[PDB]
Amino acid sequence: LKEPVIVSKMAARKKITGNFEFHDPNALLEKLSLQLGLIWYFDGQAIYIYD
Amino acid sequence: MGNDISLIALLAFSTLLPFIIASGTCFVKFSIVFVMVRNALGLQQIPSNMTLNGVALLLSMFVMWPIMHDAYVYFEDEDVTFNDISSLSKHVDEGLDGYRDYLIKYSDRELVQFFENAQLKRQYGEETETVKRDKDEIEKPSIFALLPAYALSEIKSAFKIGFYLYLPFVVVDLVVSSVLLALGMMMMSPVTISTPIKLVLFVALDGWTLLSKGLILQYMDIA
Amino acid sequence: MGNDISLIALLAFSTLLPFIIASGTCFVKFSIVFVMVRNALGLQQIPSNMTLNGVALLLSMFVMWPIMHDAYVYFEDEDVTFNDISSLSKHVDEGLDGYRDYLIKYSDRELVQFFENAQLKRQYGEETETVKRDKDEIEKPSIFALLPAYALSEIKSAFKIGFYLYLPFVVVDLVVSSVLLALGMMMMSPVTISTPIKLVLFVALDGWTLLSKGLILQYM
Amino acid sequence: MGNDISLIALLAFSTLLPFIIASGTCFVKFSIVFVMVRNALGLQQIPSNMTLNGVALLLSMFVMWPIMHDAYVYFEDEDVTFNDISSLSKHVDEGLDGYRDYLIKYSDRELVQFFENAQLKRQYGEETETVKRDKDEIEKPSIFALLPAYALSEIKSAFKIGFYLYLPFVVVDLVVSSVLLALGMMMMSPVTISTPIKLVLFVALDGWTLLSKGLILQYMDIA
Amino acid sequence: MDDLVFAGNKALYLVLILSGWPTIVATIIGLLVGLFQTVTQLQEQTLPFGIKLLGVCLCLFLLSGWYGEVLLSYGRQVIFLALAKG
Amino acid sequence: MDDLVFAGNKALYLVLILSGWPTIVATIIGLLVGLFQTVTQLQEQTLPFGIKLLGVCLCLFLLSGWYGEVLLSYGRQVIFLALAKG
Ligand SMILES: CCCCCCCCCCCC[N+](C)(C)[O-]
Ligand SMILES: CCCCCCCCCCCC[N+](C)(C)[O-]
Ligand SMILES: CCCCCCCCCCCC[N+](C)(C)[O-]
Ligand SMILES: CCCCCCCCCCCC[N+](C)(C)[O-]
Ligand SMILES: CCCCCCCCCCCC[N+](C)(C)[O-]
Ligand SMILES: CCCCCCCCCCCC[N+](C)(C)[O-]
Repeated sequence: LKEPVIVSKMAARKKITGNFEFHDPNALLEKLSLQLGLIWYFDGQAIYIYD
Repeated sequence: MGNDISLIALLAFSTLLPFIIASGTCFVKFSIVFVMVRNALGLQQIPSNMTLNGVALLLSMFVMWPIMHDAYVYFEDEDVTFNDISSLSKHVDEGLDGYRDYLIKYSDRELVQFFENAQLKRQYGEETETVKRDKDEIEKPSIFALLPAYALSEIKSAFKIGFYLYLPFVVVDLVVSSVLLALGMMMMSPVTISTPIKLVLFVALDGWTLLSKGLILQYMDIA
Repeated sequence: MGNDISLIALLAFSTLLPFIIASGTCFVKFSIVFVMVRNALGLQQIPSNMTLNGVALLLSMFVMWPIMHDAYVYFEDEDVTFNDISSLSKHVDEGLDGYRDYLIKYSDRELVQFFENAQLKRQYGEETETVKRDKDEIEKPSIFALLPAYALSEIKSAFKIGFYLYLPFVVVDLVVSSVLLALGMMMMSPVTISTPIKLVLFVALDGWTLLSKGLILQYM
Repeated sequence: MGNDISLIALLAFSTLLPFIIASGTCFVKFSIVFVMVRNALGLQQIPSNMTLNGVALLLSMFVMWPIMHDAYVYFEDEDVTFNDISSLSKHVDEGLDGYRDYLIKYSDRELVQFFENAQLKRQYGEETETVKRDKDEIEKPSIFALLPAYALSEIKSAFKIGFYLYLPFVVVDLVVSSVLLALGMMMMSPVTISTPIKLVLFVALDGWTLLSKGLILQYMDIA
Repeated sequence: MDDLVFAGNKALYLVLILSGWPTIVATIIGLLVGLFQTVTQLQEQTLPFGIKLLGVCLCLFLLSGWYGEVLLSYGRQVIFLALAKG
Repeated sequence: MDDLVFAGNKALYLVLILSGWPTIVATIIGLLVGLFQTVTQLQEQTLPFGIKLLGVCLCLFLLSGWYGEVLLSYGRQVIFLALAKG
């Protein structure tokens, strides 16, 4: 992503496992947001992720 | 103070302190162990309860002080001011975790969960679970759930220690009574003779030093 | 602050609160049971009453919390319109039914009905044929009838639990006395030999957890 | 009168006074010794505890007075007014040295040092090691360490004394039984005869005078 | 009250069988050592006590595991009855 | 008044009745075993205890019921005498 990522302590209680690729971080981020129920934003400096 | 409600909360906590100390701190253990020692030695009046409790309180102070200090240094920072209810609430919550850790280290989770499910009215209060699934339950558990579990978990521990401490003296009693029967002095009560033997035995072991050290070492570690 | 006579009523209630807890809540029962455990183990001063009561008070909150929450949201959060004596009286009374039902669940009918008739004081000395031990109800007894019947039921339940708790420890020490009389050692008292046995028996049973769990399970 | 905070400190001290006397003073030793003597003579109600503790409190007052007087005179002195926190705090500290130096003679070095090690801020690795020179370490360990070590060492030394006090009466109790068996009166309880012998022995020995004198001699120096 | 009847009767039965075994052993040893003194016509107070002590200690070393099983079983059972109604 | 005297008398009377049977059997067993030990010379002393424990427990089993009926009837009686005045 080339950006620092901030994750809420409510979201950080969810878990994941598996083998992943990061060919296109933005698209992967969107798919996982809708599969896990996250919401995210970007202010130009850091990415923020919440439940 | 900068906030009247902060002031109110601080004074309330200061008013409840002695019941928290008596119900959520190692004082629960140390208080009991010394009284069991006195009973096993067979002494009625001496030392005084307030002597024993005074020592117990001093020792517990060392163990608990690091947490109090951490929380004070955390809370006295005015470095951030709060946009909203949730931001404040989370800031406060994250401060208790130094205490919450200590309770969760020593209580036993099956009670904690049982109480959690009980204060919620959920599924009529108790129901079966087909599946067993653990959900980082360490961070979920409310302090109002943790406190009783800690209390019971530590009372039991005290009884265990007292059990072990009784055995050596029981040996002395039965031995004295048997050698008096060997002499045929059947009328004479052992307690006239067995007591001093117990006294010198404890003095030679230096039981107070070993006992006090070991109690602390269960919680801290020191060179 | 709304109506100030409602303010006076709130401060009054807040002042009486500890006696209501002490006489109309399962604190009554938990407090007794834990002290009897200490007596059955034969310990005179440890754990402190400060500790035992602290535990009992905590546990009872779990049981009572569902009721206070409902009463709060019913009275304070909901704005409502009411305009006369009868409408207000009915509104207020209806809020208490959540607690009333708990008392009637844990109280004994013939005694509650006796106190009701005693406070009407009507035609008094009414006979046992004025009653026929009916079973299913839509009666709504007074709370001043329900409180003491509750207290007097809880106490009896506690005594009953205390009966069973003594038995194993009674066995444990008559065995010790009999073995000491099988030997010659009749000059020596059992107590200093008997106490540690009771302490191990109790920890092996983990009695504190079984007690707390089972006490809670009755009210679920 | 004076600094409002100095007033608060004086009143707090005077509120905690009886727990200090009960936990960090020779009263601890004398209280135990007298009760043990009563048990050695085998009396369950004579003298009253209210008499024994009264005597013990008076005897302790002599030993403790000179320190209280010296510390009082040290603070009732207009000599200076203070520029800074470090000057004031070191002036305060230099006033307690008389008491600190009383506690140091009787607490035990190894236990004291263990408690001082216990207070230091925790570290994630085991704490960084140190050795410190005598003017802190020998001369000036902290009072929150000295105090419980004192209490424990005093209790121990008290039990030790009680042990020696029991021995002659144990001798009596045995001899008298053996003589009754030599006369064949096997069924008579020997307590009925041993008790008065014990009393005779104690009055002819004048045990109260000896105990009261020697206990004071352990702390005072009299010529 | 079949529950009170059961718990009360079992308490006494347990006292009787828990205590019986040591006293039986002690009595049989007592009789045999009392006899041997008669056929030998040789007499002292201490020999029977000395042997009885060993006999009872062996009895306890052997049976004590079962004493624990029996007491735990009864301990659980009475608690469940006390809190059975709910 | 006479109710007081009557109730107090009855208390002693019930003590006597209930305690009487166990103490009788413990006496008879004491005499028989003591005689037997003179008829054949054996100097044991726990044998009486071993037998009389079984003797007393057996009759506690037998009388367990009548004991509770008597005490209930007495309790009801004295509660009536205390409260039913008019
Ligand atoms: C008078 C007999 C006492 C025997 C011990 C009674 C049970 C408590 C202690 C042993 C418990 C069994 N356990 C857990 C060690 O296996
Ligand atoms: C082990 C000695 C003490 C045991 C006490 C048992 C009390 C039982 C009380 C009920 C007796 C009358 N019964 C059997 C009709 O219920
Ligand atoms: C003379 C000692 C009398 C002890 C009475 C209790 C005996 C049963 C419980 C202790 C059993 C000890 N054991 C055999 C496990 O080591
Ligand atoms: C010297 C007499 C000591 C009697 C008490 C001994 C401790 C209780 C027995 C613990 C072990 C119980 N057991 C054998 C079931 O494990
Ligand atoms: C050493 C035993 C002393 C027992 C004294 C009490 C006797 C009554 C026991 C309750 C009635 C009989 N039973 C069998 C139910 O226990
Ligand atoms: C020590 C007196 C004799 C033991 C019996 C004491 C009364 C226990 C209660 C009796 C209850 C009778 N029952 C079961 C019919 O209700």
